[PDB]
Amino acid sequence: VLENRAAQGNITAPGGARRLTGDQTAALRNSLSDKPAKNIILLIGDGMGDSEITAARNYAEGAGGFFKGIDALPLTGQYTHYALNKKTGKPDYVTDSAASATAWSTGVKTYNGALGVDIHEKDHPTILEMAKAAGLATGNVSTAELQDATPAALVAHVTSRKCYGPSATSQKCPGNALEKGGKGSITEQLLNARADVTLGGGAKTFAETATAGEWQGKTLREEAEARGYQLVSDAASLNSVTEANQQKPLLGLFADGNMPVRWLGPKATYHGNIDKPAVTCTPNPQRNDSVPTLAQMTDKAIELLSKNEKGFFLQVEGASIDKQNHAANPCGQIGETVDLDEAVQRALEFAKKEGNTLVIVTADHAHASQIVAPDTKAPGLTQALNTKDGAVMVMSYGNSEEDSQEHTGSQLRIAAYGPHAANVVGLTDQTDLFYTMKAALGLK
Amino acid sequence: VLENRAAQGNITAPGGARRLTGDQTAALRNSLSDKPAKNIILLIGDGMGDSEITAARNYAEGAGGFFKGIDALPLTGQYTHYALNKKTGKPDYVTDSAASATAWSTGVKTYNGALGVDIHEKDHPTILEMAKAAGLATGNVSTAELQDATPAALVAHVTSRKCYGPSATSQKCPGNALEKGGKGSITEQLLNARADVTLGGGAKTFAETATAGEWQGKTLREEAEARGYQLVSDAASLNSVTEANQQKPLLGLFADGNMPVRWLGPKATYHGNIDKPAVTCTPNPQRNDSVPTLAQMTDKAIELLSKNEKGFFLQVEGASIDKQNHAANPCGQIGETVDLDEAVQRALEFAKKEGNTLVIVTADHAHASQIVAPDTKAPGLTQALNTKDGAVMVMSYGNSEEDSQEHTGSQLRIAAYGPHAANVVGLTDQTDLFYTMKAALGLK
Ligand SMILES: [Mg+2]
Ligand SMILES: [Mg+2]
Ligand SMILES: [Zn+2]
Ligand SMILES: [Zn+2]
Ligand SMILES: [Zn+2]
Ligand SMILES: [Zn+2]
Repeated sequence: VLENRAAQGNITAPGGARRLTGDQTAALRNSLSDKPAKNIILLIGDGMGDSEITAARNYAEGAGGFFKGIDALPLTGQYTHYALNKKTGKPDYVTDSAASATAWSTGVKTYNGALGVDIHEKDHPTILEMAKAAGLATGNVSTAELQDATPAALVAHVTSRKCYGPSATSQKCPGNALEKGGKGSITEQLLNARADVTLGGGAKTFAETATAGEWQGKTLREEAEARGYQLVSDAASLNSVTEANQQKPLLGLFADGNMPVRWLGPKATYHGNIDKPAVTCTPNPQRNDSVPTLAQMTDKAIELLSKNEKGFFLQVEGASIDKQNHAANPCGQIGETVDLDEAVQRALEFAKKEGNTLVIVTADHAHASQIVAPDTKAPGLTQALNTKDGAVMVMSYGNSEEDSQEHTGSQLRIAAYGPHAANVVGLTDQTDLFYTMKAALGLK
Repeated sequence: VLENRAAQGNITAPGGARRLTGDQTAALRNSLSDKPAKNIILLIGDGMGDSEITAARNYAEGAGGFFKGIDALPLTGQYTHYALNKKTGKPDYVTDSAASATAWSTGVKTYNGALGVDIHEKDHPTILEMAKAAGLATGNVSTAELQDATPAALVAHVTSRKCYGPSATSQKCPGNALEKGGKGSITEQLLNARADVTLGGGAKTFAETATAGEWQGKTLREEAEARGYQLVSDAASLNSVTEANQQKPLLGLFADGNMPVRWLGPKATYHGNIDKPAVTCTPNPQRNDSVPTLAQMTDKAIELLSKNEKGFFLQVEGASIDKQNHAANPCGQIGETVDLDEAVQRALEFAKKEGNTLVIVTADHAHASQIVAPDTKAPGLTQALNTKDGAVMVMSYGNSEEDSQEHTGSQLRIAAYGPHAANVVGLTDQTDLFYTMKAALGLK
C-alpha cells in the first residue's frame, strides 16, 4: 500500500523505472479491514478502461508518472460488465451505460438501455434508495445531464434510458408515463427520489410540464421549488449553500445539457498521426469559470453530506471521458480523465482523514481508444500528441466506420480504499459491487 | 482470495451473476505472506491483455464463467510496460516483445528489439542467470521458437532480437558475433547459459554451424550433444527423461519454427461480422499428436526441476496468443489462451501442494483485439463467433492497414499466488517484477 507509485528515478538506469520502494506485504495487510464503512464514495469514470487511464497518465504525468488520485487506491482487481439480451436472456458482451449502471446500483444484470429494471421490466431498488431508507445522506454528482444513464440509474426505474421527461416517456415508456399510472419520467422520478445532494447538467428537461398528478401543468423546475428544493446554477451560488437534507435538498443544474469539457483539441482523423502534426491540448475557451469543476462539486457534496451523523453514500461521475471517446477526441477524453483524478484526490483526502470511508474508482465499461506506435498506419482515426515526457504518443480509434466510436467488452480495473475494499480484489462482476456496498454500509 | 469465481446462478436474476460468495477480507489476509519463496513459476501470455483474457473466457467458458487457472490467482494489479527510445532515452509508449521481456528479467528498461542489454547496449544479468549462480534449478519453456524474444531474454544479451544464429548475428549483431569476440548469437548464448530445462520450438537454427570457437564447423545441434545436453523432439521422448541438471541438461526441440496452434478458424475480414456467418473454432487437424502441449511441457518441467533441493525458477510462455493476434485470427488466439490456462492450472496445483511457490501470470504488453457489438460496422478486420453461451461475440482488429495487427500500450493485468504475491497489487512497473522475484528468492 503505497501513496507514491511514480518511477523511482532515471528510467534508463537499473531500477530507475520501479514504482515500488519496498515490500508491500505488511502495508497491504494493514489496509485490509472488515469493520463497517460509515460512508461510501463511488467514483465512475464513464468509459474509462485501463487503456484510457494509461493514455491520460502518459500524456499528463508522463509514462513513469502517477495519478495522485486515480492510481493511489491500494486494492485492485478486474471486473466484468456484460449485459443481457432482453429477448433470450443470454449475455450481450458489450454493455451500454444504462445496463451497467443498473448492475452496480441494483445488483441485477439487465438489457442495454434499461434503467433500474431487470429483463422482465420489473423494478428493483437502487443502493441510493436503500441508503436513504436507512437514514443515510445521499448524493449524486455528474458532469453529464442528470437524466443521462449513469446518474439516472440511482433514482429512476424506466424501460428505456431515452425517457428523460414527460413528453419522451409518454412515447417511449408508456408504461412508466405518469398519465398512464406509471412512476414517471426520469426527471420526475429524480424529483421523487429526493437525494440530499444532486448536481450536474440537464436543466433543459426541467422546462417540460407534468401531464398528470399533483404538479400537473407546472414545469418540472417549478415542481422542484414547490417541493422544497434549493436550486443553484453556478459556482458562486453552490458555494453559498450551507446545508442540504430531507427538508432542504440541493439541486444544481449547471448546463442545459452536458457540462463543457475542460480541454480542447482537434478530432482524430484518418492517417492523422502521419499527415497531421502532433497536438498539445489547451484549455476549452467555451467553458466558463462560473461552471463548477467535478472536484468542486465533489468537495461541496462531501461537506454537506458529511453533516449527517448516520453516514452518507455519494456517487460521482466523470461523464465525458466516454463522450469524447465516442467523438474520437483525445484532448477532450484525456482532460476529462484528469478532471476525474482531481475529484478522486478530494475523495481520498477525506477518506484518509475520516477513516471509515470506502472509496471505489472504476468504470461502467471499456471503450475504443488504443495507444499505438508513432508510425502506425491504421484504418481508423488517429492523432499524435506531445506528452509530458516530451515524446509523441499516438492514439487510435478503429472500431467504427460511423461517426461514433464504440464501447468494448474487455474486463477493466476496479480499485478501492477503506473498509471492505478487499472485495474488489481478483476477478469480480459489476453486480458484486452492489453487494459489496450494501454489506459495507450494513444496508442489508 | 477465492478459488471459484464463476457466476453464482441465474444471471438474469438478482445476485445471480455474482462471482463472490462472501466477504474476502479474511481470505485475502491469509493469502498475504512475506515468507521466502523457494520456487518461482512465471507464466507469460504473450500479448495477453485484459481484452484477450475476456474474449477467450467469453468464448470458452461463457461470460459468467471463469478460467480455473488464469482467473484463480487472488492478488491482482495492473502494470506498465512502456519501452524507451534508443536515441532520446525518452519513453516509447508501445513496447515490443524483446524490450518488455528484458525489463522483467533484468530490471532495466530498454529499446524495442533489445535482449538483455540497456539502451547503451551494455548487458545486465537476467533472473535466470542469477538463479543458476545461487544454485537453483532453472527452466525456460515456450511454444515459440527458443530464439524468439520472450524465452531468449532469459539467456541472451544481444543488440537485436533478430540475431538468432551465427549467420544473422554476423550481419546484425557484429559486436556479439563469436568470430568478432562477442558472446555469440541467441542460440549459442542459450547453449552457453545451460539452463536445466529448455523446451520449445526453433529447431531450424540448430541446423546452423558455428563460425568460430571450439565447435566451429559443427551444427548447433551437434554442439548441444557434444556439450552433454539430452535432446528430445516429441512427447514420448520427453516423457522418458528422468532427470535434468547441470551435467544432464534437457533441451527439447518440438518444431522447426514455432509449435503448431491448438485451434483452427478463419482469419477476420473486412465486415466479416456482417458478411460472413458466426464461426465455431475446431481443433487443428494438422497438429501432430506427438507434439506436447504447453501444460505437458510445464508439468514435465516442474517434475524434473523440483528434484533440486535449493529450489527452482521456471518461465513458461504461451507464445502464440500474440502471434495469432497479429494475424487477426480469433480462433488461433483464443485457443492459445485456453492452452495457457491449462499450464497455469498445473502451476497452481503444484504451488498449493508445495506451499512455498510464487506463481505469477501476466503478459508482456497489450494487443489489438477488441470485443465489439454484433452489428458493428468497423474499418478493420472483424469476425463473429459462437460462444459457449450460445450467443454471438464479435472481435475486432482495427489498428493496422498492414498485414499485421499491432501491440497497444495499455497497462494490463498481473496476478499472483504464493509468498510475496502482494508485490503485484496496485499500480507497478514491469521492471518491479524483476525485483519482486529477486527478493522473493533472496537472490539479492
Ligand atoms: Mg455516464
Ligand atoms: Mg513471445
Ligand atoms: Zn458508459
Ligand atoms: Zn458511451
Ligand atoms: Zn510480445
Ligand atoms: Zn507481437
